[PDB]
Amino acid sequence: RILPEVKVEGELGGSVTIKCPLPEMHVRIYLCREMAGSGTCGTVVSTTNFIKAEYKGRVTLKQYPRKNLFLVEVTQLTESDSGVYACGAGMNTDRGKTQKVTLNVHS
Amino acid sequence: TCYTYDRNKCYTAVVPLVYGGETKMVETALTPDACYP
Amino acid sequence: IRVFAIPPSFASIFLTKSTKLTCLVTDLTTYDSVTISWTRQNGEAVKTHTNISESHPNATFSAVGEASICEDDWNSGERFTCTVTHTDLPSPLKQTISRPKGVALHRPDVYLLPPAREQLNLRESATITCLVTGFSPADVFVQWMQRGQPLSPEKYVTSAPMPEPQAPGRYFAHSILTVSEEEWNTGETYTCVVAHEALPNRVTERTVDKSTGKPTLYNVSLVMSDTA
Amino acid sequence: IRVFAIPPSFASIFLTKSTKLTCLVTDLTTYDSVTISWTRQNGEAVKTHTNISESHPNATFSAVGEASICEDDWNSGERFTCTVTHTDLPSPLKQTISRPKGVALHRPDVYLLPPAREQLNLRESATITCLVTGFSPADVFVQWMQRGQPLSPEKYVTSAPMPEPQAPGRYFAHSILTVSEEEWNTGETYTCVVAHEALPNRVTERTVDKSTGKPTLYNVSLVMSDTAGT
Amino acid sequence: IRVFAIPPSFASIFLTKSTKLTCLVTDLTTYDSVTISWTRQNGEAVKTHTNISESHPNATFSAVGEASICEDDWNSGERFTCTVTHTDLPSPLKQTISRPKGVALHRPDVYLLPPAREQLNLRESATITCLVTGFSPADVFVQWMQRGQPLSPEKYVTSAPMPEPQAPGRYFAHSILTVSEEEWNTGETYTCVVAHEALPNRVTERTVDKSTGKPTLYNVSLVMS
Ligand SMILES: *[C@@H]1O[C@H](CO)[C@@H](O)[C@H](O)[C@H]1NC(C)=O
Ligand SMILES: *[C@@H]1O[C@H](CO)[C@@H](O)[C@H](O)[C@H]1NC(C)=O
Repeated sequence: RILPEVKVEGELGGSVTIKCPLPEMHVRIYLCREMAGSGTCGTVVSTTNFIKAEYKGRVTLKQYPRKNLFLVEVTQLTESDSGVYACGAGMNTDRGKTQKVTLNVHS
Repeated sequence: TCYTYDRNKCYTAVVPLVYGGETKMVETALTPDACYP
Repeated sequence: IRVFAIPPSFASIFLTKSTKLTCLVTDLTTYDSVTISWTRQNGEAVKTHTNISESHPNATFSAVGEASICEDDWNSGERFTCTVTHTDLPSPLKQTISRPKGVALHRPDVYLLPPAREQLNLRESATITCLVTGFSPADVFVQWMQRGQPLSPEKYVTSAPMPEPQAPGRYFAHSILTVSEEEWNTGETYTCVVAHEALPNRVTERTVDKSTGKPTLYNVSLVMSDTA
Repeated sequence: IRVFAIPPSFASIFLTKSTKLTCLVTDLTTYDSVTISWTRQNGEAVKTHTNISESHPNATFSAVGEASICEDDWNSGERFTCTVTHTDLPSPLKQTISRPKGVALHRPDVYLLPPAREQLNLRESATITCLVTGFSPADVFVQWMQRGQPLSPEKYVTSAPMPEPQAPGRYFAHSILTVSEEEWNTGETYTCVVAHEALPNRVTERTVDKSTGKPTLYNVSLVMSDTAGT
Repeated sequence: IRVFAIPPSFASIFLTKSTKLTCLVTDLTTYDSVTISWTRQNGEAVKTHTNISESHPNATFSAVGEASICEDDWNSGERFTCTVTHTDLPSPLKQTISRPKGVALHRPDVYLLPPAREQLNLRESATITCLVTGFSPADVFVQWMQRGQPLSPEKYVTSAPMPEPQAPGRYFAHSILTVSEEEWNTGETYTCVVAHEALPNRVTERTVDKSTGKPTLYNVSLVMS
């Protein structure tokens, strides 16, 4: 259970990529934005071709088996992308998260 | 006897499929993703 | 060198409300001076014909014709004929098309299965299935309407009628809608509306909500003790 | 006259160890000396078939031409051709079977939906639906088991693999199984077992019964003892 | 001398599905030689009314003529004139009637309200009430189906559309269905179908059943000891 909250800055032009651990056994690896009001977790990026409706076409998945870092990148920032993005595995999304971190706008 | 499934363990079974006359009883997976072939 | 006939399907009668049957021309030379008409049993004239097609690579011509008729004149049973007289076909040929025989009409039964609970764990997208079983004849129409405004036709996919195994020649066909997983945990209703030519008022509708698969009661019992 | 070109289903290549290929003729006249031959893309001939079938009651003949090939040849994408020559047609008709490579392999997801609540009110029949989504390519094998034994295809009907709305090339398929209403209320657990290439084990399954699919009773009798203990 | 024009009613357009418009000729002196007909905007001819009425008992020579028309005609609003011929009439009298456009169509909002607990406790009958509300204009049609089969009109009662109290120009209606106590306690969804011309598909329906509420009823029964 890792909690590496980083302060990577963002903007419209700006791009921030998160780093995540991979089991490398070709399971379901996902990044999920937790919703405070909902109390559940909503997958923003998954192993399959699913992408969140708000994040359609502005996100990229980048997997290296060589270096054991699982990383996802966001092309543009609307400044609303401030929340607990947690990575993970297994079919489940909520109860399967491995590491969580909250990104940030401006700085 | 247990209630739950160990996430790092694999549980499987023999499923009796046929496809016609022959019956290749093949090992299925009751827990896809905790173990791979 | 033939002329075929295409009637408006019941999925178009229910949708267009402006019934229009056409006749298409297969393998005739791309020349002008063609005869086009729609004659019913008594043979009286109909609405004018427009929308002449263009040239084709295989040197064919399709002189089609769109006309406006009553939806109930077909119910009256008007034997319709599309007469075509081309230069390469000096002898005119007659066509035949109408509302056909009375089949044993049965009723559609729409059941509406919500997405599985274990599907609602990976949080990608739910899938609601509107199953229309046990109808006859074919040509059923299905569409979706969340709240009250018909979903855009590329979100849902409808299959084709297929015969039912445990029944005589009565089909079964059902289609699904792939909703977002963050929309099926709000309340967000999804009605499914079906039109078949054997229904009382020609339309049936069903609706599954989030608060439909919840259990009626819990029966927990804690028996905390201290023995073994 | 009609001639078919049926590629070998995965349920054949993986189960029968007989990854052959057959081309069937129909809609022709009842005649003999039909020259139906399988060839590779180089023009060379391969092994022939046997046990010519019998005609249909529809006063139309039916015959099949079969050729046995190895699996690695199939997984390479070779263009095999079945040619039919007969007196009816002055030009022999050719049909091509191959494997278009360059398609991704996705693992099917199996969802077992029990019959709806209002369907278990007429007390006439119950329909359980096995839905396989996301699998690519098509031609997946699905069947049903009732208390650990399979059923004939006379009680369950599967659907052809249709494309998916939001997916580029992924598909989906439905398999409905209809049973008597009282055959589902007393228990009698049903299982849907599927077998698509992409599965890591090539075979998976799901299961439902009356106490699992959308239950109306969480009958719990949990007991906890020896709280202090050692 | 009077000619009322009874228009095709939306409660008959949806029920009969054989749209016809009536030319009720009233208060003529008792005579003979009457040939009444209809014309379209094109002086359209119409099939003669079947079983045309004779001179009235009241001495009013009342002639009722019903002419079949295509539905599109009525919805289009194409006008129709009923030629009326009497021995008394030198010129055929004309009854020009057209469906009138110009009224905003607001969709109905059926809400089915379930039988009240008190009625149920007495155990004699239940009234389940559709409340089609918000509809505009009037002439809404309401009926009840159970197991997909419509019920007899003598079992449910539908009220007339009264104007909405607080909202602007709009109407509301009611429909009570009386059922036995045991029939509502075993299932029997009693779908309430409302047909109105402002609906997207002209047909809606809602369902209320013995289990259409009553949320999770827990039963924690701890025996800690
Ligand atoms: C609820 O649980 C109790 C014991 O915990 C049991 O006696 C009772 O039968 C249960 N109710 C149902 C409907 O099974
Ligand atoms: C509920 O569980 C109890 C405890 O074993 C059992 O006796 C009872 O039969 C169960 N109820 C039902 C309806 O199966």
